[PDB]
Amino acid sequence: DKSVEFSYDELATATDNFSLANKIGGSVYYAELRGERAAIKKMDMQASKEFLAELKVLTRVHHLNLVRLIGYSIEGSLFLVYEFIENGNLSQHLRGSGRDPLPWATRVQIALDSARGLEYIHEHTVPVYIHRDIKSANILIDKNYRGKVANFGLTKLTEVGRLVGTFGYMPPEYAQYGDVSPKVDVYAFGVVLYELISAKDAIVSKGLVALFEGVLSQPDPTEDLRKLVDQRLGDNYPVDSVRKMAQLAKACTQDNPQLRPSMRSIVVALMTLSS
Repeated sequence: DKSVEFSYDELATATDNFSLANKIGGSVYYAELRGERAAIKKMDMQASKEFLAELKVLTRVHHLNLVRLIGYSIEGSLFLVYEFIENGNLSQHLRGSGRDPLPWATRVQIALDSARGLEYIHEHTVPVYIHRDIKSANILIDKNYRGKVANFGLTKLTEVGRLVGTFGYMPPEYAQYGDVSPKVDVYAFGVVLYELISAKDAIVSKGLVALFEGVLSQPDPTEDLRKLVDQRLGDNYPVDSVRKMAQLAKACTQDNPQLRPSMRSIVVALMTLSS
């Protein structure tokens, strides 16, 4: 339908024929479309497969913690139009330059926001989704520092040997066997929790998960855990909340996928170690 289908001319006029001035990321262009701030992404492809109808179902997903697919354009090249999230992504806030450090309380709220979004697509959408590419760069931040999960349901574009995923976020059963389940997302979310605690990259030579595993394997991990906490936080964090988050992330990144918690249980826990 044209309430969700955009003509190329409407997008070109709104981007000044895709001027470099309107680029925001990537190949992403900012535009104001039908009274909404939007982010237009050129996909170097096109498909009247069920993906067109799969794009239709994607546009009906509406959640405060998911980046909404506003619409699309099938005039030739595939254009996906998304709501514009104005304050970057979590990876930039944790490690990118120019930005102040996130307070611990704000990091907990972002974790809770992201988990609620994942809980919704795991349990409540029709149909349910597995994201398969959760990572800090896919958590976008608004002006009030609330989090929104981006780029879910976009897997057929990649798969249709190959693998979907990002280095540092894939669980052992997927890397070694190709097994896909919602627990793939749980594992990756655990890595994000470790990034929130440490502000280290998912990579570094060393993976975050093994570094925390060795620390948490100690009788009293508190002294070694403090070394792993983001130095930009200083002493401004509750030690028990960080411990609870670290232990939750450890449970999320266990080898056995059947023993990782569900997103619903993850939400409950994060509300406990809240802020």
